[PDB]
Amino acid sequence: ESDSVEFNNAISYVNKIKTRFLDHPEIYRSFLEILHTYQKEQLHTKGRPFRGMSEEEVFTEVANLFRGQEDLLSEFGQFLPEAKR
Repeated sequence: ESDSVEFNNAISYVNKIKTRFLDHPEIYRSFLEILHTYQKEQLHTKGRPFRGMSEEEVFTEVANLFRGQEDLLSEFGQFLPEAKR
């Protein structure tokens, strides 16, 4: 992974977010907190052994984060476990 093509899809997604919410730094960060929280769910080392945040409720805040940016909400399906789709 010198050239991370899959990562570039992720980066384009993120860079676009950066720009699209360039005037609104909080939204960028609100999303980051979801993905950060999402990671604490995916790992077994977490606050409490429980299945916290399910993908659909994850997507809920993410869709809510970028309400109006359907592109981002659609590319998120590629950033997510594509194997499910």
